Amino acid sequence: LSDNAKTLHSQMMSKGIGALFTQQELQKQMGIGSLTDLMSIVQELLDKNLIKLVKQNDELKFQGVLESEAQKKATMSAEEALVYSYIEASGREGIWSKTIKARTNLHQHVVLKCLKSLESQRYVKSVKSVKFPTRKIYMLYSLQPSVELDIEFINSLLTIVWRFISENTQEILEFITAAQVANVELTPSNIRSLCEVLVYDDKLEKVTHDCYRVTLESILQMIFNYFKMFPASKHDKEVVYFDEWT
Amino acid sequence: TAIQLKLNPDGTMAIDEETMVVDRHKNASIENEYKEKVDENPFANLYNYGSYGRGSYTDPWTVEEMIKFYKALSMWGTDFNLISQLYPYRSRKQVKAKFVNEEKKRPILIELALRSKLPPNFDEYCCEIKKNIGTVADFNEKLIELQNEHKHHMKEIEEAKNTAKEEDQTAQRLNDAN
Amino acid sequence: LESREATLNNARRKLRAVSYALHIPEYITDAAFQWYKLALANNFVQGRRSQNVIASCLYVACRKEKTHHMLIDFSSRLQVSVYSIGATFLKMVKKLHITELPLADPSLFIQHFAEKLDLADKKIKVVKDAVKLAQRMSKDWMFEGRRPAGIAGACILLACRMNNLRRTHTEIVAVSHVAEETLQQRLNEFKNT
DNA sequence: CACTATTTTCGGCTACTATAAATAAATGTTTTTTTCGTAACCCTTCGTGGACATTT
DNA sequence: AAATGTCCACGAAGGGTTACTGAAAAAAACATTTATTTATAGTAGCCGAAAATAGTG
Repeated sequence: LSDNAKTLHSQMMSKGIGALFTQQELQKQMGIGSLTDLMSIVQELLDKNLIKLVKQNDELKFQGVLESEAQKKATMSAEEALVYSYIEASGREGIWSKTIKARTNLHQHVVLKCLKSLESQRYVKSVKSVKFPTRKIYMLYSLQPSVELDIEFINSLLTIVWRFISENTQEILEFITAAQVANVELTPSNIRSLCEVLVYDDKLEKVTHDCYRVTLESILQMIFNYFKMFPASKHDKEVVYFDEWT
Repeated sequence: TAIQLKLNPDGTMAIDEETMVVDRHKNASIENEYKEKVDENPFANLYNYGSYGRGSYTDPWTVEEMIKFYKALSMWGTDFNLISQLYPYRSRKQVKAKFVNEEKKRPILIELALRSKLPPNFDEYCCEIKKNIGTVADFNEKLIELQNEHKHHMKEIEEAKNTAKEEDQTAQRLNDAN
Repeated sequence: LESREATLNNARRKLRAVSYALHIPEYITDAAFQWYKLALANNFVQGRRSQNVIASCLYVACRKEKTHHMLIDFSSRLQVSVYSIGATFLKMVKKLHITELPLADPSLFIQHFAEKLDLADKKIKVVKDAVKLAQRMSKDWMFEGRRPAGIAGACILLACRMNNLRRTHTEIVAVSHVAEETLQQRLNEFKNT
């Protein structure tokens, strides 16, 4: 009875967590008992809340988890364990507090009181998203925020690449790695997207599908001469405006 | 109250439709059933000014507890922190109300408690240890060693956390190059 | 503001909530709102409980009318102490410069006790004898720092004493909501003046 | 008639209830922004004939 | 050179259609509670003893 369960979860511990298990291999793995008694101890082990019911698509599938985090969730009462189960089932991308309220039928107070107790027990952290901001996304402490950075100081590096070319795309990477650049990740896919910005300002030019020249706007940096045209603007009536015809 | 399954001869290893979700009321229902059933007469729920308020009635003090009090007030100066546990289900507030009480009725024994600044009749050595026999352990450093265990368990957690931080950095770089 | 309109549309449901309950007629709810409205602007509603300020605001309007309603009939619905809601009443009146005010006249409370007490159909002689007892109680020296509902809860005991056997010290306490032994002290007091 | 006994009563014990000050910090509690019926008649469709180009 | 197929356009026919008798969160603001402590008086639970008279044999 219980000794065969000690042999059952050894097989669940035998393989590293991936390559998820199912019965048609597990019956060939363990066939000392007939299926009239194989199912009974697994349903007893569902009552010992160590085996879970994973879904591989359209068909029947199992997964056995670690015991060290099984007693972690058995500390909770069944409602706190109910919200905990969905919030690890997302795992890699997080869950929204409206979606975690819909799938459980728990109304607005009883879910907001549930996770507030769960956060003190160090079992949920709160991150804000960038693909949709102003939305509360929760995760575990696995720290998987798969969702460069949206806040400014983009152009603080684009002045560096434009001073670099003005003297006259793979070479562009290694100039950025030096010179105390506050960076964390460079790739040619990014630097092309970093280069298309100054294509639109006409501060550099695209030639031969990868080469880049200066458009000589350095001489404008220093009729098409839009500085050194200072207006009168004071006590003058006959001045030309761009609006005020619409 | 976990998920249950069954062995159908037609569909083997099938999952049942009803235990998929829980009612959350049937376990509340049986809790209610062995409760007292009272027929309300409108004169029972009478309320006055002494209703929905603080406080209770303290048990009037005994001469047995006087010799546990004045000796605690002769050795210590006036230390209500440890007298509160000496009287196991009495509280910090009414022993302070007893302190102001005994000033007015017996104004001379609080002087004798103040005047005596010396070892008394040395019978309190058992009463020294009568407090010290409950859960005998060296609290001066036994509080330290399990607190050391508390930060030792935390020192596991960042190691379990920060190695879980670096597994994110290797996978999210791998699909970038892919 | 829209948020300032929305904080009184909600606060209009509160005053109509208790006035439907205590049978406050509709010319007091509308009179009560301006007392809430001036206390709204002068930074009195911030911090304190919403449901704790509106009953204290309503009692100002019920005192000015000189009506039979006490203060503890507000608090017993709210299941707090009398002294909790009474303390935020004192910080309303002296802060917001309410100088003129009616006194808690105990002769008002005799006429309203009888109707839900369900006494005999000769309900005038229990009243005509009682206010003449209260006028006798008025010149005599017992109620000056005592309770308006207290001394008016033992007169109608003694006025109905000589005619009925309604005195059992429990059906009158279920009306007056003042303790059983604090009116026997009143009956011991006036006997010996 | 003797005392038992709930009733009647004294009685004191207790415990805040306001009223003014020091912080100081913790706590909750509630607003103001910041954001997520007949009859024309246009309309729509099925359709039929004209000419152009390749091919016999 | 002619004959057939194909591309195109226009009227023919019915089709339907229109005025007729809010909540959520965040920074903001702020009273409350906690800690005294010092007098007074009533409200009240509360026992509690204890006076006392109602009452049992």
